[PDB]
Amino acid sequence: KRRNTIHEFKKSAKTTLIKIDPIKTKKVNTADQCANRCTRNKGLPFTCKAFVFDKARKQCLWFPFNSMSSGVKKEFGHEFDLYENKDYIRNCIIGKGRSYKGTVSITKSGIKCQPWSSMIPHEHSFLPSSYRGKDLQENYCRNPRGEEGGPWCFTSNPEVRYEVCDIPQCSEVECMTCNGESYRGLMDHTESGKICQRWDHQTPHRHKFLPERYPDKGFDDNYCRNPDGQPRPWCYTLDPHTRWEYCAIKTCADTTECIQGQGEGYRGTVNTIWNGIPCQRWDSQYPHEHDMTPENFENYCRNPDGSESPWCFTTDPNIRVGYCSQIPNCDQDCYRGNGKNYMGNLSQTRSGLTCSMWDKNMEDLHRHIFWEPKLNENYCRNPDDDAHGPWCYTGNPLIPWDYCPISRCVVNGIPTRTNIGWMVSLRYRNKHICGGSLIKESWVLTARQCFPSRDLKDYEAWLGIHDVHGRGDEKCKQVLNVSQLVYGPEGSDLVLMKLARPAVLDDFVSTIDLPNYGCTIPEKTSCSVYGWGYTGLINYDGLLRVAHLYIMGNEKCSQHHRGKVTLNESEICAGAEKIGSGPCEGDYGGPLVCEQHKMRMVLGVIVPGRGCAIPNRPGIFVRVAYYAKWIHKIILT
Amino acid sequence: CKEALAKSEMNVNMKYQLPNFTAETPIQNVILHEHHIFLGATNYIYVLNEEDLQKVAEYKTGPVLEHPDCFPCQDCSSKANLVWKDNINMALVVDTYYDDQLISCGSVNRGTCQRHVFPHNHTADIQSEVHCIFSPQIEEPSQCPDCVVSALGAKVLSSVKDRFINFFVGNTINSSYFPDHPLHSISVRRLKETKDGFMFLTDQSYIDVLPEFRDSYPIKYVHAFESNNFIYFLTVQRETLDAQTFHTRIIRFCSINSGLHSYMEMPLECILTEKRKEVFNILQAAYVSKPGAQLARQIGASLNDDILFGVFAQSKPDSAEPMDRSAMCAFPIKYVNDFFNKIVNKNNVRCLQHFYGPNHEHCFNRTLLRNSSGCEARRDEYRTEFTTALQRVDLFMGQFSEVLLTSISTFIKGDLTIANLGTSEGRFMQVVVSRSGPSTPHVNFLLDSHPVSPEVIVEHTLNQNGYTLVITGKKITKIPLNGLGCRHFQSCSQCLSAPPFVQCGWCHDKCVRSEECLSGTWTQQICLPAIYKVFPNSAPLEGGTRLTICGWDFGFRRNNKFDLKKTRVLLGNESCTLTLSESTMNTLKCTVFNMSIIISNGHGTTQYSTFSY
Repeated sequence: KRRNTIHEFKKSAKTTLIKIDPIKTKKVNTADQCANRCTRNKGLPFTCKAFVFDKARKQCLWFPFNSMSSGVKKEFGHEFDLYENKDYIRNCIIGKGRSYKGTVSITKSGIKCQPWSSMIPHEHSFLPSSYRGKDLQENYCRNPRGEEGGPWCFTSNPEVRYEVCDIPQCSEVECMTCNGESYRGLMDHTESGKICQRWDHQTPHRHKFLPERYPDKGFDDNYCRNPDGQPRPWCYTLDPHTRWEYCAIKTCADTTECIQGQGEGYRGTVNTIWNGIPCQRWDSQYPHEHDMTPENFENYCRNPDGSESPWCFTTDPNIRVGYCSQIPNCDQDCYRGNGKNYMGNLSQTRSGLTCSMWDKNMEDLHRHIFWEPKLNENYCRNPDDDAHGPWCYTGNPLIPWDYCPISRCVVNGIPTRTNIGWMVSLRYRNKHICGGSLIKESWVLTARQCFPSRDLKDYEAWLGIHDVHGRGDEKCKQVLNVSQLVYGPEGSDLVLMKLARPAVLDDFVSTIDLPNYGCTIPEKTSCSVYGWGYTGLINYDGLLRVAHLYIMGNEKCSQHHRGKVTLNESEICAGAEKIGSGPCEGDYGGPLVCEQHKMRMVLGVIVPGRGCAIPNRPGIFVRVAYYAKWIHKIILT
Repeated sequence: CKEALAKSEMNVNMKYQLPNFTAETPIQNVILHEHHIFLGATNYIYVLNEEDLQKVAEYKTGPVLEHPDCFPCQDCSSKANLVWKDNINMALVVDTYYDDQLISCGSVNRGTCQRHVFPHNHTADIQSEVHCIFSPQIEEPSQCPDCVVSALGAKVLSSVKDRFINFFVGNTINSSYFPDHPLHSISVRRLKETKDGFMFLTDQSYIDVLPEFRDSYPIKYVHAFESNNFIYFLTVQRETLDAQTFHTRIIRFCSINSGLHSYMEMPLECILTEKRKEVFNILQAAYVSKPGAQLARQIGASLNDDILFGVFAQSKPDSAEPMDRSAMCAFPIKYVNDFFNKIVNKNNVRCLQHFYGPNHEHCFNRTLLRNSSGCEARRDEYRTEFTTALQRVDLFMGQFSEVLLTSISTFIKGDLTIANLGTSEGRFMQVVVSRSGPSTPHVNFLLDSHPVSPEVIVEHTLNQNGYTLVITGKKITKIPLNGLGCRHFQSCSQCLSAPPFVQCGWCHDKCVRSEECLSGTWTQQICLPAIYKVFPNSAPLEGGTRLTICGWDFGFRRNNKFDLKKTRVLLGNESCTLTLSESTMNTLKCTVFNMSIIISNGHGTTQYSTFSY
């Protein structure tokens, strides 16, 4: 016939055994039929103590030795999987002790069980030749006939022919807890001496558990488990006719209100459901008998099954399960913009970093800031009444201070005649992505909508070019590496880039001043913008292109928007002279700069929104004055 | 007798002329915008009057000619030869953030879409503007960005983030059609200002399964939405790369223009459980909505916290088809949020199968900062696949356990939540949902032979003027959410059990609205016993043979229950015998010169004068 015995094999994952001092592979689809061949009598002349298969190989290689055999090197090879003969690993007695292989030749009276090849002194030694496949060891006692009594070894003693070996029944160590699901041992026999099938297998029962799908429960080769929370662990039967069976195990040796988790480990005195109906006790099967018994693990609403809510049988006969769902489970500002107005018991920044210690923080504050002469340490409340809300100092040497998160209440391109050093050509993937404006010898600004990747070792700054790629002026261009990005306050969407090295100034390269922090604009005031971005023209030579705009109030802006937006002070609105011309793709982060009387400074930044350069429609820009002091307080870095 | 009195039930069939509109072709999607119903359909697109249900206008993406030489939008009219295929509108969305636009999509044109703009003077004409979202990729012809619409599966989610239009699209794809056009499972197509193409912000902006599995492991997408910056998805796929079963999953991730950073999938199962088990693999339709006040307590939220509703049907063995057995399931977003974040241990959480492949560097020795990380964008994202599911008790307890449910919508009224179930075959019901008890369908009638589409539109202006739009086959219907009528009710019990927002009251003869009682006998409060028959009609003062009493409204009405203790039965002066085990609100049993027989039920009484000595 053709039978299965891999179920009697063990397995291990992603290891291959290399016996340095020695065993053949034949391409066979089924590692399981492979193990069955290894077991099946006379299959190979050598002593197939285990097997290994690699489904990448699909080559079937029996190994006539254990890993406990000396000198064999395991190797973490994913494709290779071992399958051990659990009999050599039993080291105990199952039933008759019929199939033993363990290396023990000690009698019950502590005598060495003779070499079974030794005719001396006792006659019946010829067995290993006679009984081949029983692993009739050199000296170690085996159960030659599958005798009830077990391995009985012909003692070397002159007086006694054989003394029976004694090996414990395996369950001596296979104990259990009342839950039993925690226990994950070797005992792979049912309560009727039946054997559990391999949990990876789908035959003869294709049950629900896929050990990889439900790992962490020890659904290893055949080992009894409690997956469904029975008082006893149980397994699906190797026999197709038995659906499944319990596993015989002995026992082992040696509450509050607020809810944790789904209440499973949690325990409760309360057993009134949201309907108010009290629930009855575990003994009291009434009104309708319940399976759960104290043997499984008062009249309380516990979670023995670990349901979403602990559940107790309504004394109402109609309802089987009632949910005591009133149970409690253990589980920001408005119009106050200055930090002192709120006491923030919060230790985090907006970056997610924790706070720092308010002592050195306080000292550095007083040193840097003498604005005025309270709060707790390491907490969201901030003294300096900062407009962008509550903040906290940070332990980072790169960044010392960050806000803590509490909510409170160019189309028609006209090219530039000459060069502007304020512009910065951001090259990611080695080409311009957005405009940036230089303020310090070591600081540029642009918008947060301009940045795919979070690193720096991709990005690049290009400096002092009138054409897109330094195509004309290879004499004066210069490229810099990126040291840091800084993300602005909430809803700011303003990112400040420091380069790896400040770029020493020159005629061509120009930094820009900041607007007056509290300043207000005059309406229609002409200003200018510069970009290499999309303009709609047939052929962009790569030149910088300049356009002029004129300030305007909220009115006409929302009017052309027809109420698309209700403005905010963050926003600055400026518009064209009834013509279709405005920033578009590739211009983002471009500057709009203006002068008080002659000295010109940035006032807005190109930000993408709501369509490109629709004629007679105003654009919305950032209020640089709305952030200038924050930019300074960070320029402290 | 019980079947003889089957007239007790409200009739399943009651035909009504509804606001109805017929389609030449099967309907694929629907959009509501400015009192106008835009609906894509087989090779076509239509507009409807919101009140008039009248085709204001329409346009044809009609019989589609395909040429292998042809690009989606390059002209191929002059061509003399070829496939003669048919675009089905798989993706459809109106956008307002830039302009008043409709983004429509063809299935066949390499899955490449178009746009149609609306004038202000008249705001319904679409034949004006046709524009192809077809950005030529001179840079990297590796990836066709505007090739968006998959043929096999399209779930589209449009939003405005960081002042840009973003499309999160989930796509079912076969491995075979990959070389013909390379596409992605889940991709984030961001729409350029110039509105002439989409741009992939990076390489990690797109996710799709390893080229090996793309024959097996079919993952098809069924729903998505936005809430709390987590753009969840509902979709079915294999339990495992080997399982060949299917379990419906919910996916969560954060929305940064770049791409899906913290990508999480969790299994979701709905179980109908009893004392001392049926699990629905396959979600059929869903709807995320606010809860009714009674539901807010019963499941644990406010009137504003968002609850996701999933109508799940049990799957055929090793197959994603349903076993015609469905229920519905509620999921507070708070609970799923916390399950993703904190509840799960550190041993469970796995790496994605279909993306990483089991044999990898990262899956071997990589972990999470679960309690120390939520929505954090780290440049090395970890695709996490929780092994422990979230499972819900059916709120219905199988009040439809014998049937499949094609679709669902949700709405609430006052304190209650009422679900507008669509039946597998197309028997639209409206049913109050509560943990209390089963609610009968105050409407149940059969709409049409064909399945009800999961495409369903809900609206309640002022919570007074309200309606849903429902698709089936080639017709859409505007069903007011305000009920239809009380007359079909055929018991005082059934009449009273109706919701208040339908005005139900027995007019001494049948349930009715108050004003229609000419006799003014309109009552909603006392349920008089009604006799159908008596078996037999001849009895002695001592001789006793079984006494079968057919009728209705016999039991005392408690809010749900109908109690037979609260009843007395008299034979004139002599009280007739009550066999409560054999006596129910439908039928009664007794054991004992013309005489009448008086029932005294929970509310009223009656006499029956067909009896003698």
